[PDB]
Amino acid sequence: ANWPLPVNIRRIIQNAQQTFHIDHTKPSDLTIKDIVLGVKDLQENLLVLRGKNEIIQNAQRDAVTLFCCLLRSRLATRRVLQEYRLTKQAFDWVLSNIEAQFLRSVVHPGEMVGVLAAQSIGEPATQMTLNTFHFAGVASKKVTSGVPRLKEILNVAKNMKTPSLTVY
Amino acid sequence: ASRHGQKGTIGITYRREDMPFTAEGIVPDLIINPHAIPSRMTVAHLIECLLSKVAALSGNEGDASPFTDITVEGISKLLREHGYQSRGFEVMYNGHTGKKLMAQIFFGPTYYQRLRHMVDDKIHARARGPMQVLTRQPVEGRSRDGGLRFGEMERDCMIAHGAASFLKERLMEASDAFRVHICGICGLMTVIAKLN
Amino acid sequence: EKAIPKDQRATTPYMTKYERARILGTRALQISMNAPVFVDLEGETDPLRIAMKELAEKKIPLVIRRYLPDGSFEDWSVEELIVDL
Amino acid sequence: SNTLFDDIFQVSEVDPGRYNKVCRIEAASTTQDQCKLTLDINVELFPVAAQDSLTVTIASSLTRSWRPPQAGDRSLADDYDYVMYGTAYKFEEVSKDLIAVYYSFGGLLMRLEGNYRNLNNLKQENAYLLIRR
Amino acid sequence: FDMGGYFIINGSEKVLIAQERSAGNIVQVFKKAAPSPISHVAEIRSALE
Amino acid sequence: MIVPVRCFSCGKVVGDKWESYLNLLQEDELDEGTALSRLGLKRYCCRRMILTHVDLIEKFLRYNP
Amino acid sequence: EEGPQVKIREASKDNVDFILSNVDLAMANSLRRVMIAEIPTLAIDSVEVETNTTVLADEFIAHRLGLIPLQSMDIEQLEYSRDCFCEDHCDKCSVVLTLQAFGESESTTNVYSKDLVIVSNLMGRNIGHPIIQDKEGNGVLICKLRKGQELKLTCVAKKGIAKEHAKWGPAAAIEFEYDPWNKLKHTDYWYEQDSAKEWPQSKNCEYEDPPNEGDPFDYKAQADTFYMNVESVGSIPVDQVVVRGIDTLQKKVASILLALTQM
Amino acid sequence: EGLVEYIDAEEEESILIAMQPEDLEPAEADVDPAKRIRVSHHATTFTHCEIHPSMILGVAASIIPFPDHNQSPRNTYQSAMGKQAMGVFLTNYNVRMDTMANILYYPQKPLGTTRAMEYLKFRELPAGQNAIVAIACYSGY
Amino acid sequence: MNAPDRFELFLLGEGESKLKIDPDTKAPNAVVITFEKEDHTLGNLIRAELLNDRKVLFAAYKVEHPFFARFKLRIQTTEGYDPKDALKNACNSIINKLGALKTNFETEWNLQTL
Amino acid sequence: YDRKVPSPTGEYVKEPEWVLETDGVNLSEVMTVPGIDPTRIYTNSFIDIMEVLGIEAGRAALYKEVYNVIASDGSYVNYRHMALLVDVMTTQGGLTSVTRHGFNRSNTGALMRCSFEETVEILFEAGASAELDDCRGVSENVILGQMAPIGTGAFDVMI
Amino acid sequence: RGNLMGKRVDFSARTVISGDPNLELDQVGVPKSIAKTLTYPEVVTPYNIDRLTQLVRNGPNEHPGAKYVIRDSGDRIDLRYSKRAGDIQLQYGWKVERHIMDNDPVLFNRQPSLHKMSMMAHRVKVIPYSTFRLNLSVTSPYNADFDGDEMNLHVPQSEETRAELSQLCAVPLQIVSPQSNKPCMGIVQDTLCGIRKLTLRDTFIELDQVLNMLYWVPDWDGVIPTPAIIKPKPLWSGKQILSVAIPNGIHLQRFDEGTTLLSPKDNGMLIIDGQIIFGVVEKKTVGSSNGGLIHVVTREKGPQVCAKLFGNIQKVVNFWLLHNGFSTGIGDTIADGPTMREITETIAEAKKKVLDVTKEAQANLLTAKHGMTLRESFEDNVVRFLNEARDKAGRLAEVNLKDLNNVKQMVMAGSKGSFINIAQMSACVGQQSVEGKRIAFGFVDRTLPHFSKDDYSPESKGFVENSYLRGLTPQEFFFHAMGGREGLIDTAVKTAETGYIQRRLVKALEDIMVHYDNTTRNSLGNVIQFIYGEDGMDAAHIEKQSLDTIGGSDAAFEK
Amino acid sequence: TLSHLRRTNTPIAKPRQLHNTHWGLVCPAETPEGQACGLVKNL
RNA sequence: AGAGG
DNA sequence: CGATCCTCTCGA
Ligand SMILES: [Mg+2]
Ligand SMILES: [Zn+2]
Ligand SMILES: [Zn+2]
Ligand SMILES: [Zn+2]
Repeated sequence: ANWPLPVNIRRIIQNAQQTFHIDHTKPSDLTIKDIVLGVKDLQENLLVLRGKNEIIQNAQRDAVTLFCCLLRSRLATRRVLQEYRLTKQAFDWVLSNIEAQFLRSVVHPGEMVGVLAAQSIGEPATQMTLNTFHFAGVASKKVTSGVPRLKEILNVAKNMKTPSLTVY
Repeated sequence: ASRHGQKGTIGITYRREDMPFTAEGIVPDLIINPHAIPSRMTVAHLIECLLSKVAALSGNEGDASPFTDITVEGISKLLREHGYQSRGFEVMYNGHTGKKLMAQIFFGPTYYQRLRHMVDDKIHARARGPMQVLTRQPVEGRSRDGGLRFGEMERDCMIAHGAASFLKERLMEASDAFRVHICGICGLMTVIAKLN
Repeated sequence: EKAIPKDQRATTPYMTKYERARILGTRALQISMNAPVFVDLEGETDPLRIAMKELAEKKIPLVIRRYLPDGSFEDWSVEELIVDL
Repeated sequence: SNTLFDDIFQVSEVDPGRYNKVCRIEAASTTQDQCKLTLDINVELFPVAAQDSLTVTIASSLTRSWRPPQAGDRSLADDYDYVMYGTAYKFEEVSKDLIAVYYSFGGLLMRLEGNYRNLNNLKQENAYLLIRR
Repeated sequence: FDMGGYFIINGSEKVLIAQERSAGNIVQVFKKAAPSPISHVAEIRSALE
Repeated sequence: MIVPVRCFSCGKVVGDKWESYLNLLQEDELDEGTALSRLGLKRYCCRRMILTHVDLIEKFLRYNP
Repeated sequence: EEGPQVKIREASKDNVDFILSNVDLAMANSLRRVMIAEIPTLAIDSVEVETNTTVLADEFIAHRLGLIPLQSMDIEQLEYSRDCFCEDHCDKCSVVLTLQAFGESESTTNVYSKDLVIVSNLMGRNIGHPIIQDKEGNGVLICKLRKGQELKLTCVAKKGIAKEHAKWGPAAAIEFEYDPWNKLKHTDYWYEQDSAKEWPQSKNCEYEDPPNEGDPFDYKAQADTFYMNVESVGSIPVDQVVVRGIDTLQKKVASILLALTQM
Repeated sequence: EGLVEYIDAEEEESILIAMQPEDLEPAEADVDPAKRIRVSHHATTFTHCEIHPSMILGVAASIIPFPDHNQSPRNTYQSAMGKQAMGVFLTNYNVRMDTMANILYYPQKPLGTTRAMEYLKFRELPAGQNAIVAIACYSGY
Repeated sequence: MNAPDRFELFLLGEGESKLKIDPDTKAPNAVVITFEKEDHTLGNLIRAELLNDRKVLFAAYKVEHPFFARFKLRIQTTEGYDPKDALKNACNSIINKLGALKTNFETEWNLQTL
Repeated sequence: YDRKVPSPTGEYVKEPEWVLETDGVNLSEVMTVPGIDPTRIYTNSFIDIMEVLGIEAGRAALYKEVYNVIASDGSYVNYRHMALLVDVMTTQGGLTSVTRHGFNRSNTGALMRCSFEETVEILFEAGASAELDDCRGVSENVILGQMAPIGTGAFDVMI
Repeated sequence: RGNLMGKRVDFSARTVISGDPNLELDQVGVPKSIAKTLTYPEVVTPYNIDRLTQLVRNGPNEHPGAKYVIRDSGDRIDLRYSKRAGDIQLQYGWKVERHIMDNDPVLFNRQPSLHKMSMMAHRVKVIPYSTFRLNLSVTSPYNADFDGDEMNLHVPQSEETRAELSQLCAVPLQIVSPQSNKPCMGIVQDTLCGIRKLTLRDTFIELDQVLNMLYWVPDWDGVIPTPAIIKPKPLWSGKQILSVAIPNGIHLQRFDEGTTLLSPKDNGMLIIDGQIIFGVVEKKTVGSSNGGLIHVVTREKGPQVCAKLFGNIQKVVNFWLLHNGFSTGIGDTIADGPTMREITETIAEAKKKVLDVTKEAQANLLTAKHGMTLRESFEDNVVRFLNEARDKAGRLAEVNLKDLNNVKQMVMAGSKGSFINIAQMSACVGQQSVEGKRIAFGFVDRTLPHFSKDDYSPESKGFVENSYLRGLTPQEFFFHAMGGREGLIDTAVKTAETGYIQRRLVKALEDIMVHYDNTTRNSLGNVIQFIYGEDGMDAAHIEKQSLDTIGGSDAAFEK
Repeated sequence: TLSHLRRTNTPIAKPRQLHNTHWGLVCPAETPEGQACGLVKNL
């Protein structure tokens, strides 16, 4: 279930709950048309790419596919009223906050990703301990682990040290 | 440094009044952190302390030799007869306020070493100075009044941040910077620069 | 040639951290080099803090020329770029 | 407001649980057949022995800086023994008509189960637990 | 308290650092890896005094 | 290298106690512990100043210069 | 006789064991603090070295000199040179000592604190005499000489408080203990099996009444009875350590009062 | 007299040594629990005996109090440490003309010593001071 | 080398005042007194005495950095009581308490023998 | 091997299975074997996966192993990072190593490559083949002491 | 590599670093000397003119001073030797190289500079004393401690160069690391230890301590929170006055184990509106944890707001702890009398299982499973029995260490220590390995010449039965020394290897950056990724969120 | 001084590791870290 | 190059 | 090709 995705939705719902002082004893002012069409109109505005052509619009659809599963799962008609007990005032704010946060969560053109990624692998590798295989609880699990293995990989070693084949 | 593979610099100096005191009036000459203990597992440090406290009190040398029969229980046995509680703890009061500490302190003598390498012998700063003969870059070493190195590894960090205009200045205005006359045909540095 | 039409552009309408940093810098440099200030510096005196005020008030007359890999460019004025970060 | 609850409770068990100043008490109502109570008490101040019967109440008055006691016109809803201040953090509907309340007195928690808590508690940072004899 | 064992070369005191080496005239056998055409080798580090 | 004046920790005048100590162990044949107690060095912080002292001066004095 | 009560248990030439009753913790502590570093005294602050042919370095000796205890009875009758209108030092602000010693015998010559001699106008003040507590009457052993060896120096002794340099303390350890039963629960005791068996009772248990297990903890109760022993280094007598202690605090408090008047 | 002899690693291959002289040759028929658990001598066909277990270390480790109560590398680190320390390196410093030399004002002999230190001198030419130390977290400095 | 002079702990700087009073912005009837060249010896003593006065609502002290010889005292009083005067009153009582101690210890000293 | 798989009810449940672990590789010959799942067969040798299942499958394996070395040491790194490295090695058609023989041989700049290894040899190979640098590389501008097209200089300022 | 990619630079400084609890997160304590040594070329404007002219007046030797005044025509005025250094009436356009003063942006670094977080912009705070002062909660990104470590400080000279630092490289901006989509800095050591302590349910504070604690928070509202206790003695909980450091609108929920909204164990976490409701604050909350207080405060209230948090958290905790203390005694390793017997019994039965497994092997009644040698089967089993024993004797210790146990206390807070440490010090050190196998026969048919030939026993092949408190025997000692040495060798080998590996990546991915269309491309303009990370999202803004439609029954999904 | 006078250098299968035979001949502890760890040993 | 952080 | 930097004395 748990996967890294932009915009913590749990927090926003909790924020609106506190900001608008939601009472679990009063009935909401939302229409089914409001929630359904609202969350629907929201995802059409969660932009990553902007291009008017097919390819870029498909790429955009593609980029947001997984995030929308969270949006849809969390902002479903049942959940919004049964669990959250959100009012229209509160819900409308949530949509703006989600979009605001999503557009904020996007990557900046000019961002030097290569250097980042390299240091992001490098620094953690520079903290690694015990060359004697960690996954080896028994001798029949003694496969190359740690820096020697990482070195094998990066060098694209034709002469692999512990070649194994896991067959299903 | 203590006699158990753990170095450290002085954090701060406190005068006697501020220092936590014992019900006798004894005060530390040094305060070490409880955290710089479990990760390293230096029990001999704690033991070398326990032995020294008992040693100073009795007025005898401490047998800290390795393959012996000296036990913590044995050292503790004596210390308890010598007035103090057997585990090296002592009730201490906060020097600022004079109020007892909720936690009892593991106090006592422990042989420490004055180590070579002292702040002032290392402090260095250079806002422009002597340049290298060949490279026209700052010189090496603090005694020569040299420059700190801004290596490739540091150039990476700046290229990660996206700070391009800093990276240029740190490599041009600071260190070497030269204005050469280039040929609009050759593309070489073979132009007779007859300025003025 | 080369350019791009004003109402035909896909780059973020939002100003990048890098566009902000470079703009704030370039302006603070002008301010420090005795250039006119296009906002009342009520209280203030730091050139960067002044450039920041001019930005929030949207009175910075500079245009970001955004480069595209093929060799094209989109011209976005500071006065139009969204500053959400 | 005024007192929002009043009931005499009977202690069933006393539990320190890794603590020396605090104690979680399990109390049951003397009147009601279903009204339960589970609360943390600073036993160092007020000792709560086994088989004790205590009068528990939740007031609202006797927001701004806390002024020290001072031997003046100062008169509190305290004629009691043990007084605390808390905050409502959850309200559990324990099926049918049974309601559960959740109050935190700066870490010292409280749980009261019943039915008639209708015009008694709200999701307010207001709570005053007064316990006597 | 000075122990000696050092030399004074142009006023500077030099210690000759003892050097580790594999002893000669010793007979030793070594198993050769796997890509090797020869399986085992018998070696002698023969030298005179 | 000569008996420090005053205890590093507390400051009790210890720069005088030495000669008396060295004679308490010689002529009096006493043990270090009782000898430290005889001189009034009650707290261990003081005790280590005298007990732990190595009087290297006697060795430097030996050189003619 | 009104307010803070004092009851001296033991008293000697350099020790005062008393019971400071009916006082706030801050008071007993601040007085303990002030007794450690704010009550002024005299100590060598400058050393002029004419001749040193000894095994010890000039500054090593100078350092030892600063530590040497000097009579500081009439110290309020002497000024801080910083307050004096004079070029450098004088007689109203400083005591000048001389020290000339030479290796007479083939036998090792010891340089004692008794060998320091006043070369300044004392003006009938009990000041600048090196404090000798040694039974043989030598005092602190400053240096040791062989034969060809000699030490000739002049040293100016100035006024100061320990806060500037430890050498300026009438100091020594100050014993301090309140509540020898932890009836206030001011410290949670560490143990293995039982605190009572593994923790030792301090002599002060004799005076106070034990807690009696069958009684609940006294909530509103506060610390007011303090067991103290003040040790004198010799520069000032014990009575004066505590008295001038009370005084310095009292003085620096009154300075804060007349500071409000000024603004 | 032939009560003692020199053994190299090659000859060591052929001998059976006892660690302690007494604790390695008694008889067989309650024990101190605080003491370390030592294995029974089992094999009793000795040719030699260790002069003193502690002699496996040298100059460096022979300065460490209780190294047998320390995590292996800590003992290796202290071995580098002592070399980077300072104190009376020789009595004749007053007389030598050395490029860089640091000498302790008031060197103290450790309150806790190794039997090996006697031969190492140490107690005679120290490198540290018997500081009263408190393990506590005060000002967070 | 970078170490300050040891007197800088009790000797007031060039154009430096022992007491600096500032109005507290966070709350009404409160003052932030800055004590120059003073420590816990004075801080704690005044603050503990302020707490003794019933008309005092708030009183706390903090030495923001050990390197420096400053100390900040914060006082809040009941309406109709200048917290400057609250300092005065508490600060005065301290002198009296000490005055009593001096004359009481002196009585005991002369009664003792050695 | 314990396998989390959805029950008939729908909820995920651990169904322990039998898996065979090898000491050698001949993938091409082992997948074409009866009574196995040829859709599931794994190898710690991503180089073979590349040769048997294609570049795209090689990428997935290359990562799975990179992730595993990081993960084994208890550590977590965000996907995008190693995803980039993995893609970088892959985007050439085959498996391009991060060695002086892998990436440093590709048709990039000249001053760009000499900055890593073989310094002079690279500058000498630029002698024979009349090489041209676009100077759109970090290293080139870094060498030339110019504001490189990095974050800050990734655009231009007008009036 | 030496003169072009890297080089020695001007306006740089180096010194031994030391932590400062009374310094702000983004602050750096610059010693006067260095501050006097380094300068900034400030142009003369009417806004600055008065302060600058006063700075020139102070000169090179007084701190808020300056050296060198650059006139029009670029002719310098050396202030330490100028005859008219006392004169100089500054004019507009002229440059004044002033000393590095308070609140200036500076690049602070620690090598090896392995990631951007090792090189960050700070606010200057000129201080007395010789060390480079810094907040403890900056220790981790930089990877420093204060056992002698030194750090490099570089100073920006251009107005635009100093913007790049404050706007991109500033310490608060770098809190949430893009590397692991979690915060890279948290509450450490004493603070991490003392927060846990203060925040215990049993912990209560009086009027006096509370007021000083509140006043210690700089951005404090000025209103005394109502005491949790209003009966004989108005008491406060640690939980309460710490919630003062926590800002408004902060919501935090955890749930650990026995967590039941009524939490008997005082575990998990509930923070509402920025006030603590239940649970003990520790590493999981106030550490560099993914879902902890910091990732929340940064994303919710702001980086500048979050940076200010550490300070407040530190000020209240540190003070409280300063007036509480906490040690580590040798007594803290001295585990129970009967508990030792159980630990000793564990080794006894462990040793018996080996003897039996040995006797079984020697009898040729051991039939090894497919793939592994009859002998290699024996080793595997023996090692396993001894490791089990060490772990068990260690667990026997832990489950006896009182709550008043100083070692246990750090482990509980997560400040320092772990189980193995407890196990080894107080119960049993355990088996020693080299090349992964146990202590090998270096001597023909033996490990040591104090043993007989062919001795496969635990003690002969390097099993340390004894704890560090009890002490190791001569054999145990040498064997541990053998194992210890291996570590030391493959630490030096790892630091050598990992270092090169880093450079290699850093060179291959160098020129890879997001363009003005979310295309991850090289310097030639070749697509690596059509969308960055596959979504075109920045790594820091991301966080693990449970996808509620993937799991559960089909019955639960519908409901 | 003494510890310098008793130093041993090994130039350039696995050396470094405290071999069994080193018992009583070379010190198990005294060796530098990194650079030439284990190659430089002490009697 | 060597000696050491 | 074989981590970074830092101080450093010394021939030739
Ligand atoms: Mg370090
Ligand atoms: Zn030309
Ligand atoms: Zn002492
Ligand atoms: Zn005068």
